Amino acid sequence: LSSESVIEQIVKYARKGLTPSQIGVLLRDAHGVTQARVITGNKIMRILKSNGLAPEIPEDLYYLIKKAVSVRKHLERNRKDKDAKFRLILIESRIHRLARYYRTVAVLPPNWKYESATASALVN
Amino acid sequence: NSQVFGVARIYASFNDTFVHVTDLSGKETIARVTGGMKVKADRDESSPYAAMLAAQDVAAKCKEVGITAVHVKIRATGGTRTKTPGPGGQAALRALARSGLRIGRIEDVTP
Amino acid sequence: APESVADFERLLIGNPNSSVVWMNYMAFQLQLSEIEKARELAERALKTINFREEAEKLNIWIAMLNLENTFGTEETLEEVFSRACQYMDSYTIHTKLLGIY
Amino acid sequence: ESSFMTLFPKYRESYLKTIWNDVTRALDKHNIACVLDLVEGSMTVKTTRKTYDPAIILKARDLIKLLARSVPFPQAVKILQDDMACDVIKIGNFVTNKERFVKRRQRLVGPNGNTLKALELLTKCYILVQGNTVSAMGPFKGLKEVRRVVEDCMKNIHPIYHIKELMIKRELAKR
RNA sequence: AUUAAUAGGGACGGUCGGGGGCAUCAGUAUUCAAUUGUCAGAGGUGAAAUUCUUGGAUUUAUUGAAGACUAACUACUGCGAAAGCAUUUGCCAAGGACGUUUUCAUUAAUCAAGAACGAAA
Repeated sequence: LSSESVIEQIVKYARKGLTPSQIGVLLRDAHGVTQARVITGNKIMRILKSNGLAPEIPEDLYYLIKKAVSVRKHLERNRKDKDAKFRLILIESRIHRLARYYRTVAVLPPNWKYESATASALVN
Repeated sequence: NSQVFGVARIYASFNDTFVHVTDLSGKETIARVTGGMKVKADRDESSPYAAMLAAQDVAAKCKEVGITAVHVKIRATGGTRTKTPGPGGQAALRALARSGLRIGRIEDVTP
Repeated sequence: APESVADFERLLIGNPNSSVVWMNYMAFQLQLSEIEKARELAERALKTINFREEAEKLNIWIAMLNLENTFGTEETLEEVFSRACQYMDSYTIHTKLLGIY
Repeated sequence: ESSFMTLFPKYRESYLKTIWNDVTRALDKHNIACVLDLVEGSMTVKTTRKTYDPAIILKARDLIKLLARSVPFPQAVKILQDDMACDVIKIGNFVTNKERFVKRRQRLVGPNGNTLKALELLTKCYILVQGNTVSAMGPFKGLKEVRRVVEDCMKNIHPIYHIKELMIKRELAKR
């Protein structure tokens, strides 16, 4: 159904400040479309990279790197939060394997050195 | 009927039987007759037979004073103790009823 | 020394975890009879300092309380008290408050 | 007037309904009002003005709780007599988790019910284990050993210490 | 652009938990103090002893102050990384199961070394 217009809907939706799952959830809710794998022939993140709407960090990682720094605020409210620090040791292992993917698969350089110190600068 | 009544606190615990029937208010108990006073061996304090002998004095002091009825606030140990009603209950409360004292709206009010 | 509005703010880019600059800045802001820039400073140094520094963080609640001791209010020193009682320990700010009182 | 109420699990109320008509048949002999609240799953021992003494309602209130603690209503029937008083021990506040609480649960029972029947032959009481209670009924000088066995065995103490003191006191009895 | 492991992260929304951190309010039970009525015993024991006791031991009732816990309902019930976990309600952050033609495409599996929680004293 004029296949490039779903990309032109995505070209404003990636310009609308949202993740690639947010373009896929919204278009499948109010526009009838199935997925980015549908007949239009382009991935959701790759079409955002093809027109200059892609982010700086990986969307798999940047919602996990933000979740690592935000969950430390409750641990900054209580150092006796023995499970939130246990969640902080686990969630910082979730973003670290994500950045190690982009370092090998050439989405990020091998000198990035993701740290929870500067993760508040990469969450905002 | 005229309701000549007070309140009856019977301590039917596991080690002794102490009877102190109070007034309509909690203070000024007109009678206080122990179970270990009507039997002198130090072992019959929890016996209901000594509590039944004690219950004749318990009906006596209120009938001397003017309380013809008594509502039973029965007492076991309760709380951080064995919490169950002992032996001194079924005879001491019955002998007040056997003495014609009117029972009504009775209770177990221990911990 | 840092004695201007631009002076102590520039040191915050060089020293983020230092509440001692904001401890002198709150002495430099409220000295000009406007402690609203001093109450802003103790609020700013909470969100500017590192969360791993507990010596300046508990002192930041001790700074805004001791400023509240002479130049504060009745329920403003207590609303900052129960905020420190959730972000930090209860009686250690109260044993600080017992020495403050 | 008087009323003492006890709540019951699903296991005994159907066993009650074959005997609660006999409980009201038996409570009427002392003029006590017994309620079969199948909506509430609870029974209340209430007093009447046609009764002799209010103390038999509390003795039936121990029988009603014995009827609600999965003990037999024939075994709860002797509580209305004089020289038989019950002991409905709650042993809930011993261990929070179910692991170590079930470790001492079978140790207070024993293999094939021998050790649970051992205190029945040691302290002369009807020991009834159902759920989270240990109910006994008998003479108070024997029932004093019942609460001493029930309160300590839910802790780290075994019944082998309780039975060995009981086997020594029973052997020196005849003299 | 070979497929989107009925592998995995990440995202939405309906749920739920005695999960934990903080807070809320509710509940019985205990001690001590102020104090009235009254005592020959009270406690303890197989029988005793011991202990306090016309210094009122002891019972009842009332008030104050302080510390603990959520019996019956309530259990082979769920949850917590494990340890552990029960009043009403919240804040913050964590989590079992869920469905997407939602997003990435192995980011994935075991862990020496080495570190975090943490059952008793």
